[PDB]
Amino acid sequence: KFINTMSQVPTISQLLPLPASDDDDLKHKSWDYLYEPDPKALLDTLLRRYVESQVYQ
Amino acid sequence: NLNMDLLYMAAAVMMGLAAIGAAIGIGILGGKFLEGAARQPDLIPLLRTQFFIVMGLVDAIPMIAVGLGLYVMFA
Amino acid sequence: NLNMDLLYMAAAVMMGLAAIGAAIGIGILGGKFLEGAARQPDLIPLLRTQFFIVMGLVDAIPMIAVGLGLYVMFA
Amino acid sequence: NLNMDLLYMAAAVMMGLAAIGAAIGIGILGGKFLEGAARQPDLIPLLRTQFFIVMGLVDAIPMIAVGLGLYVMFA
Amino acid sequence: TYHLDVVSAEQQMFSGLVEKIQVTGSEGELGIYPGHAPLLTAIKPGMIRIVKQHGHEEFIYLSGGILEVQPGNVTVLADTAIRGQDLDEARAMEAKRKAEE
Repeated sequence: KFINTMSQVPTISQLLPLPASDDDDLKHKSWDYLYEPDPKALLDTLLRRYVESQVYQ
Repeated sequence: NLNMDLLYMAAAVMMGLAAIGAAIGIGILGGKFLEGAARQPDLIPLLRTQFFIVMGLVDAIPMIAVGLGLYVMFA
Repeated sequence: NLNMDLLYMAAAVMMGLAAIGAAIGIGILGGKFLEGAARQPDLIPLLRTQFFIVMGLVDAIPMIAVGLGLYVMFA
Repeated sequence: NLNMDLLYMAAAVMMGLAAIGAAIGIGILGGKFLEGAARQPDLIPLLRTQFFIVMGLVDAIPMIAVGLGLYVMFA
Repeated sequence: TYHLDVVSAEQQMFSGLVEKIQVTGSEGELGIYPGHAPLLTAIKPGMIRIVKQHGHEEFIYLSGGILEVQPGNVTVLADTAIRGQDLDEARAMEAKRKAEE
């Protein structure tokens, strides 16, 4: 981890299963998505892209 | 004579079909209104306004057949 | 004398059309309400007050045809 | 006798059928509009004016069935 | 007008306020007018058409990705290279081959 220009630390962090990051809201009622084609396939692609994103970071 | 009942039944058929047109027309209009609400409750106070205009037309023809059915009962 | 019987008949067809019109119309409207509840169970009391704004209009024209159906039963 | 009694039967049944058409049809077209408004409310004015054009064609055929229905009622 | 961001994992391709766009979704074409409905879908590889606010129409090629919409803020999460389960399975086999060596 590049904590600072002057200092860095080795880390081990779990990317799967998804960490329970709290991410708490109620504003989802106010704009809720049209799932095309279907919700579950979209969610799998998001999870796969998200893992690739964390590895690249 | 029997012709007095057949002119009454003429009101009965005018009423019968016109009631199905207005009931299901309003019901399909209303069913999609609930799909708009199901996604997005903040829209529903807007959506009640536009619903009532569109529902107004759905009545416009059946209400003519309703009134003539009332008149043909009395006359 | 046929005058009496055919008045009985004219109510019975007019009544059946009004029964079908109401029962189907609020069945459709109620189905979209239950989809909204299964999708969005936090809002079901809000949707309940929407569903009953709409339900009364679906009933309104079929109930008129029931009113004439019962008058042609009574007279 | 029978020509004038059946005159009642025709104009009433024609309007009953036309009241089905002119209210089922724009109810269906009403539900897609009220959905499209819930989709894109910047275009409720644009959809409403677009929706009026489509509705006028729907009504055109049923209006003539009321027109003949009153002309048989007058004559 | 709405705030659009087109981004990828490596770099942010484009951003700003926009009058409308046309996009090839997984199921078909979609136009985002001002204040469009909430949406989630995958988008196909190709050009997408931007018209930035004050009418500056433009083409952006995307290799794919995800579209999301909500009325005030919209974003596209673009992929860099053509993504296919078969192609990625081929890369997975390629990755194993190196391990043996």
